[PDB]
Amino acid sequence: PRRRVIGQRKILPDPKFGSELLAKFVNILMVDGKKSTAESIVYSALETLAQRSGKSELEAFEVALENVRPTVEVSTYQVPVEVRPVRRNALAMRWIVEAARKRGDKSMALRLANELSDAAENKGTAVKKREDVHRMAEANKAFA
Amino acid sequence: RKQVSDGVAHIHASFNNTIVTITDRQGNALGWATAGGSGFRGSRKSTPFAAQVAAERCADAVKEYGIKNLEVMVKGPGPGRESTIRALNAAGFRITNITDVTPIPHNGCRPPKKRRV
Amino acid sequence: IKVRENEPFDVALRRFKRSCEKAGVLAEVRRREFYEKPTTERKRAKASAVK
RNA sequence: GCUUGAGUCUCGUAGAGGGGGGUAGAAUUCCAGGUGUAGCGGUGAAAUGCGUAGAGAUCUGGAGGAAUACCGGUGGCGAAGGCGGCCCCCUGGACGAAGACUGACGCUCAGGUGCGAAAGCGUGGGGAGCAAACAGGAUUAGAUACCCUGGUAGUCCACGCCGUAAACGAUGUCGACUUGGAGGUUGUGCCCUUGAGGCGUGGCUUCCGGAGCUAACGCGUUAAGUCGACCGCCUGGGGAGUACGGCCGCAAGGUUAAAACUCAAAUGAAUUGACGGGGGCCCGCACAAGCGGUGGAGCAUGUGGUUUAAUUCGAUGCAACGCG
Repeated sequence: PRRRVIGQRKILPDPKFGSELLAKFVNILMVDGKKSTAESIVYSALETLAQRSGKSELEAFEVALENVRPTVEVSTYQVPVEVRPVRRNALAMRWIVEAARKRGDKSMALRLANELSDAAENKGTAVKKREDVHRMAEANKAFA
Repeated sequence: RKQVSDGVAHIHASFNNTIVTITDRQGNALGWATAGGSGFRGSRKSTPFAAQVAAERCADAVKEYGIKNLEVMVKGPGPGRESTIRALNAAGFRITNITDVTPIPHNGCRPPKKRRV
Repeated sequence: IKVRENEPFDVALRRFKRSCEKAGVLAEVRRREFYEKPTTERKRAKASAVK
């Protein structure tokens, strides 16, 4: 990144819904190179999300993730800067997954199903992370 | 109240703070707003953003007068001033004159020493 | 200095400020009376203006 | 005696040359008043400070002091220090054009005399801004500083003193000769002016360079080149431009000016490198963007230390410490 401008590698889409967005979500959730376990958790959690909200699968996911995407993010200056779309939903998924690891329910599919459900009416923890980022970039708006 | 319908926006941009005073053509002030009185104390009260929100806030608080035309008089240098007049024609004012009235001595008083920083 | 409102304009865009006062003349009169640094600042300004 | 040195006269030119007097416009501060309202100021960030007893902002009127934007220019004038609005008065010098006059009247100069920034001193005024001292706030390990907020002498005027500066082109004065180029500034003559003309001739000045000189760097017709006249000064570093004495000074101090002792160097210019909280360009999981660790727990293993009869020896910033 000093010299080298880079390409990017192409991820295989999701084997159930053909969604590269959700494929990157199971990669954000995956730990220790165990992808089968993570996609089991995502299928269970989003399956109960689609059953609970009654909408559908990945539009319930796309709404619950649309409520947590940051708009802009932050001598030592904390300047506000506009987030790129790939970084936008990358941060969305990282905050959903991290907040779901913070929760105190039983299984990971329930922690993440309840976190996406708490983000569908935007009252969970990842929305507090988004409002926190937006308070930082809103307080420091004076630098552009 | 009193219904003046034309005024002057004296903007006093300095390096540390911009202070916008909307008056009439007689020179009697109708309401003012400073960049330091709009939140952002300190390194942030001398920015074009702070000056523009100071000017937005000075456009409010003269609604009681029905000002439509105004001249702009600009003092001092500053990160303000330019953005400041922008905020004024973002607040429905018909901006008529823009004079720059910075006081320049004709080699008068001795300026202070300073700044071996 | 002064620029009268035009009949059909959105932005006056006066350049009156730039041609004279803002950039140099007020930033110059912020700091000390020398007689000494100006003789050398002008000496090296006129000694830099060379081909 | 003579005119080619020096000087006088005639006519103009440019100029912040000097001294005295007056006036003008911007701006800062203060005072009085109107509007108006919650901050202003300041900084890297802050606080001290000012402010609901109404600040800051803004308008009107007044007072006062200092300095004189733009023109403004390696532009000008002055012996040097230095001199910057405009006007008047008194006054010094320079330069140019043609002609006349005196006729070597010249050059330098120890002692002597004068002028001599700034700070300082004396007496009397003045005092807006700025500001040693000083005070407070910060910063910091400390901060008798840098930064911030105030602030007295002083800076300004009159007269007297001082008598020095990196008072510097670190280059004494006067004169003569020795290839060039580009400018600036101020005179002037000639020639279709037939431009933003052409061609010459002086005065002062800036930059670059030739020969020559120079340790080199550089100087280079304004010499640090080639010569002549007279003056001043130098003789290793420190001690020391100090002590004692003299003269001067109100004082601060100034000037003239040693020795003992001590070192074998001190110095100049240039070269190579290294370094810089100098500059430009560029790279690396260097930072940033991320993911997972270590430091916390138990154990493994190495080391330091301690213990021991011995705890064999070696490895110890990175590049020793499950290393030999």
